[PDB]
Amino acid sequence: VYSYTEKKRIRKDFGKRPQVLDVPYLLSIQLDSFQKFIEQDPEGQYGLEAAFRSVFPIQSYSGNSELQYVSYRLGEPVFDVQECQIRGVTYSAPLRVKLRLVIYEREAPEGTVKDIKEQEVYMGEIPLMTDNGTFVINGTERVIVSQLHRSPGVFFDSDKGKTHSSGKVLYNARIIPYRGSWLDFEFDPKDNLFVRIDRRRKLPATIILRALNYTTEQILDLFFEKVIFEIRDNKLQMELVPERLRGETASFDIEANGKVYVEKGRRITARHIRQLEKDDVKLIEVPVEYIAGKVVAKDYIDESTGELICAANMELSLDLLAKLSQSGHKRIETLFTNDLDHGPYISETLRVDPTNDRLSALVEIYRMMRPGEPPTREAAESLFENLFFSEDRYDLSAVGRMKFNRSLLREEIEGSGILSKDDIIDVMKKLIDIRNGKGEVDDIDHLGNRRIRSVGEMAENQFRVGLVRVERAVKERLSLGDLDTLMPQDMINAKPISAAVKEFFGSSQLSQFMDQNNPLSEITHKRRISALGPGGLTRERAGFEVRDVHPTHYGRVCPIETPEGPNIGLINSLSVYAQTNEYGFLETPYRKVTDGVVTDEIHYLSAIEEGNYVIAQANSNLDEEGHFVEDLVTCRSKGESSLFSRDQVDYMDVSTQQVVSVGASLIPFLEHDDANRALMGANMQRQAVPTLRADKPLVGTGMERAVAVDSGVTAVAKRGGVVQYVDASRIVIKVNEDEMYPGEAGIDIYNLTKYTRSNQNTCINQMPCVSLGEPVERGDVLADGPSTDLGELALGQNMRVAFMPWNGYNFEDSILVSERVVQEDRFTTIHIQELACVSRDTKLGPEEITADIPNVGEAALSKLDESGIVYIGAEVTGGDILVGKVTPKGSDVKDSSLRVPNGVSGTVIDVQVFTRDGVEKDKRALEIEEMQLKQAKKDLSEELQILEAGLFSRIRAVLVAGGVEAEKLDKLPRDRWLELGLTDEEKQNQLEQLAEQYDELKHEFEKKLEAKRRKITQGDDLAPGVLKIVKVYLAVKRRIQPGDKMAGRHGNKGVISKINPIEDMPYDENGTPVDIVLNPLGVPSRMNIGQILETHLGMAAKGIGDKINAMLKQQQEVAKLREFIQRAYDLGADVRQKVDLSTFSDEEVMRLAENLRKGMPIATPVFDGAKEAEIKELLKLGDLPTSGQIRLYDGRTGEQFERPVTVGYMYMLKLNHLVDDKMHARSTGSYSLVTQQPLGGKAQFGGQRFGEMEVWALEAYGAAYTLQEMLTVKSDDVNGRTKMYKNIVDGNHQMEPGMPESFNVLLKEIRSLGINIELEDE
Amino acid sequence: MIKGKQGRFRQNLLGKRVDYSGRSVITVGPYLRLHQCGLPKKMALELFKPFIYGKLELRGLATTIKAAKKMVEREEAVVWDILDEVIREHPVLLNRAPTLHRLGIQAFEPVLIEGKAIQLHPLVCAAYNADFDGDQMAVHVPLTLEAQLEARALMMSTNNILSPANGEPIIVPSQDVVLGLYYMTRDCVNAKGEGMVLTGPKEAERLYRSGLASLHARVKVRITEYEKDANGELVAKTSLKDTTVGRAILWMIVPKGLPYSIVNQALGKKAISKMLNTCYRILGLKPTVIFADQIMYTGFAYAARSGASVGIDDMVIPEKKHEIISEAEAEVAEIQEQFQSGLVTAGERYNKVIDIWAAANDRVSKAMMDNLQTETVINRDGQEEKQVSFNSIYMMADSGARGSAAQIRQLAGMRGLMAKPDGSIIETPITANFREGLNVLQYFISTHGARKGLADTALKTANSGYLTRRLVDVAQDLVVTEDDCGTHEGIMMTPVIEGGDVKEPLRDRVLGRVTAEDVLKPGTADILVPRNTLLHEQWCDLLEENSVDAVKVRSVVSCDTDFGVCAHCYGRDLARGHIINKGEAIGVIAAQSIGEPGTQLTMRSSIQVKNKG
DNA sequence: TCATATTATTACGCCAGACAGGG
DNA sequence: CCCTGTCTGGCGTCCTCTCACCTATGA
RNA sequence: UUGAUUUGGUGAGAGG
Ligand SMILES: [Mg+2]
Ligand SMILES: [Zn+2]
Repeated sequence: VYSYTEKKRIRKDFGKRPQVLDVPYLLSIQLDSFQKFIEQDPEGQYGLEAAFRSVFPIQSYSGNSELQYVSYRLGEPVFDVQECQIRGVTYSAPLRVKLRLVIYEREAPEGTVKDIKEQEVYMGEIPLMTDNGTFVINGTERVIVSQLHRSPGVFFDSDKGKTHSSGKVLYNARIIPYRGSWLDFEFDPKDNLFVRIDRRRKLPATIILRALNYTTEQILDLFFEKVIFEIRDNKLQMELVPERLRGETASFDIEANGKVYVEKGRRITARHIRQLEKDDVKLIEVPVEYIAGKVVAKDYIDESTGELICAANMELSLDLLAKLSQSGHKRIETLFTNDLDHGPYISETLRVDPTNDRLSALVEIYRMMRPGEPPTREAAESLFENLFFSEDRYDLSAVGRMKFNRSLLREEIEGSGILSKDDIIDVMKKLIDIRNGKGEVDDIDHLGNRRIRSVGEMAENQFRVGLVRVERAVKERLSLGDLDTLMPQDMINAKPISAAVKEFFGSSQLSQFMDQNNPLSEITHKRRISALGPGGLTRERAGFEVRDVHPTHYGRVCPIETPEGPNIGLINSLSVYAQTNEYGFLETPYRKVTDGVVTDEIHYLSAIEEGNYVIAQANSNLDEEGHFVEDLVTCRSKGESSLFSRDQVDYMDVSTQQVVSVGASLIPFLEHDDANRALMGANMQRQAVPTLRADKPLVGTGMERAVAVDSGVTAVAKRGGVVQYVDASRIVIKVNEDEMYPGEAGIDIYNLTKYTRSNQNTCINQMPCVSLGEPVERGDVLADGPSTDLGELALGQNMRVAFMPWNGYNFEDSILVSERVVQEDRFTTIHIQELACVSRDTKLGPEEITADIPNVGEAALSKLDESGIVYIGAEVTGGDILVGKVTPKGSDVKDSSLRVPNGVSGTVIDVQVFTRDGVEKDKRALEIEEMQLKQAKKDLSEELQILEAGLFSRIRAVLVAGGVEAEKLDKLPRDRWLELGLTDEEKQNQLEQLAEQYDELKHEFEKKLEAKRRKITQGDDLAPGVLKIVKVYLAVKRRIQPGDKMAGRHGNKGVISKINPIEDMPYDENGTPVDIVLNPLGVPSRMNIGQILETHLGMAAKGIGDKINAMLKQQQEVAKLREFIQRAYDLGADVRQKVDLSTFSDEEVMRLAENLRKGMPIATPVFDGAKEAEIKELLKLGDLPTSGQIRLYDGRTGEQFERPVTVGYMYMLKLNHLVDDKMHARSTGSYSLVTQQPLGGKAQFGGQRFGEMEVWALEAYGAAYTLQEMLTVKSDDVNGRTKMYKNIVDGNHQMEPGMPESFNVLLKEIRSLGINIELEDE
Repeated sequence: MIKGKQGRFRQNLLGKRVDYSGRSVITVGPYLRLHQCGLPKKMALELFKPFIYGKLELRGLATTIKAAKKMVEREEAVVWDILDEVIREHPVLLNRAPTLHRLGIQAFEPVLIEGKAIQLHPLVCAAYNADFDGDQMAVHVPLTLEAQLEARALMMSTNNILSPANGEPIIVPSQDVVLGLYYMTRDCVNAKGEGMVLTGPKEAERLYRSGLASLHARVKVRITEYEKDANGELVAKTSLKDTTVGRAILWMIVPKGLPYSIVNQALGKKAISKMLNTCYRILGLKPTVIFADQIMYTGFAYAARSGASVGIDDMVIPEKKHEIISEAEAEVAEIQEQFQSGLVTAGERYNKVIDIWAAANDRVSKAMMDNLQTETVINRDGQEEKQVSFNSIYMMADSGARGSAAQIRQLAGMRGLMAKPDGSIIETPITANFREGLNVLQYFISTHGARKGLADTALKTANSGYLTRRLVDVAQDLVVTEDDCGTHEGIMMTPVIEGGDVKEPLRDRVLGRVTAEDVLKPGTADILVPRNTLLHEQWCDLLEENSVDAVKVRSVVSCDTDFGVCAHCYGRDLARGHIINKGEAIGVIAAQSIGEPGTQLTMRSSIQVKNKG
C-alpha cells in the first residue's frame, strides 16, 4: 500500500537488506532540547523549573522575609513569525512568573508570617523556537549549534613523552566540575605528588589532605600498608606476608623453622612465595642492616622521660633503633615502599611539605588562591569549605557524578553534587594505582568521555546566570525593604535576565546565522556538533588528535562530512540514526542479538557501552531467519574491527546508512567514491542554489524524502482529507471525519510563502503540487518548497553528460556546456536583494524623501511616483534611483538617495515602509488604510458565510430526526431556518448545537472584525530612533555564463568554460546532442569512481523513461504500459519494493506513467546500493548498449569519435559561487581615512591587496619600476597619484614618485613613543 | 599599531592595497597563444579608464573630462574602438592569490572577452598551480612606461619557460595534451593502411583525414630531418623511417633542427618534457614558444578526435584476485590456529600477518597490472600477437597525464592495508577496491587514512608559508654585485652515494656552475677544461665521456665579495642559459625556491654489495 | 545631560633565554 | 661554582567573499 | 569652485 503522493512517482528502490528501524525525525536534537528547556515538568528536572528551584525561595540574612516561588508561564507572542521577520523584532515570549512574598515577624523560623502578597510578575522575554528548529533573533533567522565538550568527572591523562626531556612519564588527573573550581593532581619527575587549583601555582598535594583534617598518621594509614617489626629475643623480628617479596633481590638470609628457605643473592621467585605460604612463614629474624633504610609509620614517645622518639614519616638508622628499642615500644610499624609496585610517593610528598597541622595547611592554600590580602582563620576556612563542599559554587552535575563514580569503579551512579573527603582521596588513590601499573589512562577523543551541550542546556546556564544576578538584587532590596509599601517589582527587575539571554542568543560563538540556501543546508546546519565555543578548544591552536576520527565515531558522528580548511574535524556533523543520551552522550541504535537469531528489537548504546559488547556489521548475509549464513562474521570488539564466530555477538548494526550523515548519505554510490571526494561532494552539496524548475534526481538514495519533509520547507498536511483549492492565496483542505474534531468543524488553510528572501539571497518559494479535489493523507506533502519536486529533494538538475576531452575547453576541471542548457532556463536561478534606505537626522535638520532630486536632471524622477520613491516593478539596473532621500543644507544640497548598486539589474518585487509616523507623500498612507480596512471585514464575513453555507447544509442534513419536511424547511432564506422542536427522539440536540455555532460565529466575527479595524487603523508598527525606513526588494534573475561553478554530488568541481551552440555538441547516432561534457582525466587521479556508476545508471533510468515516453506518446492502451512498468519494477535480484501494480485502478498506472516519462527514478542506497550486474541488466531492459558507452559523432566535423565514449545522466548542481558576484575592477575611487591606500572589498569599491609574497615575486624578477609604481603611485602617495592621473590623461606615462604616506604614518607612530626617528642628509 | 601581523610593516608598508587592479574567476580559453590572456570587456573598461579618457581627449570627440566620464558611464558605440586601441601592446600582470614563487606573477597581453571570466592559457596553469575548480586571479596594470617595458621584457609569459629552482621547463604540457599525443603517436599491430608507403607527412595527414588509414598504423614514410651539424648551418637529410601515421603528423609541427627520433617513440609526459627541453637547448627561445603552442593545439585536437572516455568496464578486475585473497585467508587461518595453541608470540603474529598481506597486495597489483598493460591481443593476418593495451585508464596511467601505479591499483586491485591514527597499521586490510563496493567498516578505516591527510595539508601550509617568510627575510639583501671575486676556493662537488646505487650523478650537481681550478682529465695532468669556464651541457657531456671523478667548483659560500655575490661564484642563471647578470636578486629567488616545495614535503648486520667492481 | 574612571577563568607546542638551587 | 629544572616570552599561511554587533551611569 | 562614509574592531561561516 502507498499514500497518494507516493503513488505519483514511486522510485525504483534497489537495496537488499530489509530496514528494521525507520529514520528518526532529523531535527530532534534542537526540538527535544528546547522542549526540555520550556516545559512545565514537575519533579524539577530538567528545565526552567530547575533554575527556579535552585534560586528560590530567597531569604535574606535574617531579614525576616522570604520570597518564594509558585509557578511560571509563557504568554502568547505578540508577533507571529512572519511579521516578526518582516518587522525586525525578536521572536520571543513573555515569561510570567508567579512570586509569593511572605514577610516574617521577629523570631519566626517556625512562626506564621505577618503578611503575604503575590503577583504574576514579568521577567525578561525568552526567544521561542520556530517549529523548524530556528530562532528569529533580530529579524534574521539564526541557529544554535550543539557543542561537544569534555564531560564533568575525573580524567586520568598521561602526557607521556614531551616533558622532562628524559622519557619519564607523568600522570595527571583532572576533576572537571560542571560549574566551579578545577582540581588537578599531577606527578613531577622527582616522583612527588602535586595539587593545583584552577591552573594556579603548584602545591605539594598532601597539603589538601592536611586541609581535610587528616594528621600524618591517618594519611600514612591510607596510602601505605604496615610492616610489623616485633621486639623479640634478638634482632627485632619481622612479620612477613610473602606477597611483599615479589620481584626483589634477597639481601639477607631468609630462614625460619630451623630451615634455610632462600639464601642471599638470588631474587625471590613466585615459587619461593609458594614455599613460604606452604611452609607458613610469617615471623623471621632480620639483620640490623635491613631496618636501616625503612621509614616509620606512626609516632612513638619515650614513656618515662615523656618526650618524642621519632615523628611519623622518618627514615630509621641504627642509633634511632637504639633510641626506640630501649624505651619500650615493642611494635614498630614501617611503610612498605616497593620499588616495583607500591611506590613511596605520598611519603616523599610529605617530606616536601612545609606544613605540619591543619591551620597552616589552610593558610598556605589561602595564600595560593588569593595573594596579597592576609590569611586569617575565618577567611581561609570559609574559602576552603566553599571551594568544593558547598552547593553554591561547586557542582558536579548528574553527568559528573556518573562519570566520577564510573571512573573510580563505584557501584552507584547517583549521588550528591559536591565532592567530599573520600572522593579526593579516591582520585589520589587511582592516580597512584595508575603510576604503579594497575589501571590505565583515559583518552579524550573517546566519545563516551565527551558530552553534548544543546540549546536547552546552554540557554538554561545563561538563564541561571541571570537568576543569580537577580537574587543578589533581591537580597539587596530586601534588607533595605520597608513593609508594607513595596510589591514584588521594586525588588525584582526584568533587566538582567533579558540582558543575559539576549547576550547569548545574539552574540555568542554558537548562536550563528543559518546557512539557508537549500533544504539540505538548513537540515544539516541544525544537526551540527561543534567542538568550538565557550569552554572548548579553538581553531588556531589544537591540534592533531582532536581533528582526527576515533573508532567511537561509528554511528554517532559522520566520518566524512567535515569542512575542509582551518577547522576540519571540529565542526563534525551528526549521524543519521544517532540520538542523544539522557546524560547528553551520543547513543546510536543497535539490534539486540540473543542467540543465532538476530532479533528485530533495537537497543541504544553509547561508546562506554559499545566497547564491552561485540557488535556486528550492517551488511552480513542472513537469510529468512536472522541466522548469520556464515559461521564467522566481521564485527568489532573494543574499537578493533576483527573477525569473530557465528555465535558470540550481542548486537548488530541497525541499517547500513548509519555511519554517515544526512549530507553525505544523499550521495548515491558513496561506497565507490574515495573518502576525500565524498567529503568535497557533501560540502559542496550544502552550497547549491535552488533552480527555477526543480528536477528529481534520477539516481538518488531514497533519503531525499525524509530530508525534504523533515526540513520544514514543504507544507506537509496536518490532517488528511480532500481539498477545496482556492490556492491563489492558500491551499484549503477539507478534513475527513475520523481525523476531525467534534466541535470546531474545521478545514485546514495552508499559507504558501511566495517569493521572498532567504538568508543567502536565494529565493524560497512554495508551489502547490496537488490539484483540486484530490485525496491527501496525514503526513503527506502539499506544497513543494525550494529545491523539492513532489516531496523529494531536487538540489540540482539531471543532464546528459559525455566523458571525453573536447578541444581543450574542459582542461583541468572545467566543464563544457551546450546551449540547450541555457535556452531552457534549466539553471536560471532567482536571487533577491533587500536594500534599505533611511533618512536619519544626522545634523542640520532631518533628511527628505522627495523626487525633487537636485543638480541631476530628468534622470531622477523616473522609476518613481509623481513626487517620490521607486514605483512598484520595472527592469531597474545599475545607477538607477529607488528612494529619493536627500536634505537641503547638508548648491549645498546633495544626493544620498539610495540608488541601485553597480552591476545589478532586477525587478522591484516588494516595498516595505513602517517609516517615521508621517510618510504619506500626497495622501497614499491613509489611501491604502481604507483598502485594508474594507479587506478585513470582507474575508471576516466571507469565512463566516463559507462556514454558514456548510452549517446551513449541515442543519438540513441533520434536519431529519426533528423535521425532514423538505417543503416545510425552506421558509426564511437569510433570516431563520429551524421553526420546529426536536426535543429528544434520539438526542438531535445538533440543531440547537449548530444554532449556537452560527450565533457565536456572527457574535465573534463582529469582535474579530472589531479588532481588525483597530489593528488596521494605525500609523505603522516598528521601534523608535530610526525615522525613514524604506526597504526595497530587488530580484535579479541570473542565468548561467562562462565562469560560474557547477558540480556533481561526488566532488567533481568545475568552472563552466564555454557555452557552446547546439550544433557543435557531440551527438550520438540517434541525433540528440549531449548537454554537458566533463573530462575523463579527473577520474583516475581523483578516485571518485561513483560518478561513472551514477552516469551509467542514470543513462539506464532515462532509457526506461524514453521507452515509457515512446509507449505513452505513440499511445498504447494501458495493458502494455502496466506490463512494462511491472517489468521495470521487478528487475533483478532480491529487493524490497517489488510493487503491487495491479491495484492501481487503471488510472494510477497512467498518472504514474505521466510522471515517469522524463525518466524512471532509481534509489541506490548508501552502502547497500545497486550492484554492477543490475546496472547492466537495467541497461538491457532499456534498449541501450550494455557497456554504458555509445559511439558519438562530432558536431563540427560530422565524423565519428574513435573508441566509444561514455554518455549518461549525471545530477549536476549549480553552486552559489556565481561569477558576477566575483568580477571586480578598480581604476580610482575612494580610500580609507587613517591610511592613503585604497579600501578593500567589492561592496566597497576597492582594489586588490598586493600582498607580501607578490612584492617578493617582483623582487625576484628585475621589476624595480613595476614595484615602485605598485607601492607608491598606484597605492599610497597622494601627490604621486594625482600627478600620475593627470600625466596619464595628458598622454605621458611617467611617474613622479615621492614618499608613501603610510611610511610617514609609521614615522609618527614610532615618534609618538619616546623614539626620535629621522631622515638624514640630502 | 607597530608590531604583529597587522601592524604597519606587514600590513601597510610591505603589502599595500592597489588601484588599477581587478579580480575574477578564471577559465580556460585554449585558443590563446601563450603570451596573451583573455580579459573581459567590463573589467577592461574599468581598469583602463584614464587611458580611455586620454584617448578620447586626443581625438576631439569631447572637451572636458566630465564629458568623457559620462561617455564611458553610458558606454557608447565609440569607446570600444578606443578600448581596442589602448589594449593592443599593453601587458597586464596576472597573479594567482597564493603566490609562492616568481612564476605566480606573469604578464600577458589582453584579448578582450565577451564574458566575465579571465581566460588563461592552459600551459601557464602549471606555473600558477591553477586548476579551474573555482580559482580566482587578480589583474594589475603597469601604468608607467618603464613598467610596461618590464612586463614585456622580464615578466612576459614567453620569458618564463624554465623554472628558476632548476633547469626544468615549467611550460610542460599538463594533462589533456599528453593524452592526445600518447594516443596519436602510438601503434597497433593491424589498422587501416598497415604497411603502406607514403611520400611525405602531408599525405600522412591527408590519409588520416580522408578516411583511408588510421592514426596509429605502422607505415614507411619519407621524412626530411634537418640536422645542423655544421657551425650554424642546417643540413637536410631525407630518409624513409619505419614509423606510424601519427608520428608523421606530429613531425609536421616539430621545428627544423630536432631529429626525427624525438617523435619516433610513444611520447608520454617525460618524453614530451625532454622534447621541449631539447628544442630549447638547440633552437633557442622563439621556436620553443611557437612549438609549445603547436604542441598544445595538436594535443587538444587529437585528444578531441580520440574520444578517450572512462567506463565501468575499463577497470579490469583480475581473475586471479579471489584465489589470492583465499590463499591469504588460509595463511591467516594457519597463523591464528598457531595463536590458539600458543606456539608463536603476539608481535611475531602481527608481523607475519602484515607480511602476508603485503605479499598478497603485491601479487594482486601484479595480476591487475599484467591484465591492464597487455590485455589487448589482436591478430594481424594470421595467428594472434600481443601489444600494449588501448584501455582508457591504462593510457591515462601510462601517459602520465593523471594517475600512477597506486591510484590505478586502488581502482582495480585491493587498496592495501590502511592505518589507524595510532600510527600502527591494521592487520585486516581493505580487500575490496572501488569497482567492487566497499562495505561499512572498510570505508571507515579509509576515512581514518584520509582525514589524517586532509588535517596534515591544512596544518602543513602554515609552516610552509612561515618557512618561506623566514627565508626571504634572511636573504633580503644579497644581490649579484660583481663579475669576479678573484678567488681559487670552492666546494668539491662529488656525486652523492648513500650506500645503494649512485643516487644523484655529477652532471646534476655540476651543471652550470663555474669551476674553481681547472679540472684535470682523469688520465694524467691534462688541461681538460680551463679554470673559469661555465659548465653547460656540452662541457658536461665531455665530462661524462672522460668519467671525471669530482669537480672542484665555485660555491656562493666561498665568495669573497663584500656585500653581495660575484657573478662567477653563483653560476648559471637557471631560466636563462647564460651566467647570472650583474644585478639579479638571487637571495629572494633562492629563498622562494627552497620554501615553495614546502607543501609537497611531508610533515608527520653487514654489507652486501650490488654491482661488480 | 555631562563628567566618573575599571572587576567575578582554566583545555597549545615548541623553543630559546634568563634565574635560583645544589654537589 | 658548573649543570639544572623551572618559568617567562615569543613565534605559529597567504589572497578573497557573505552576514551580524557594538559602555553604564542619572540627580 | 560641481558630491560623500566603510575601513577601525570582534564573532561566526564559506572559497582556492
Ligand atoms: Mg583548485
Ligand atoms: Zn665570489
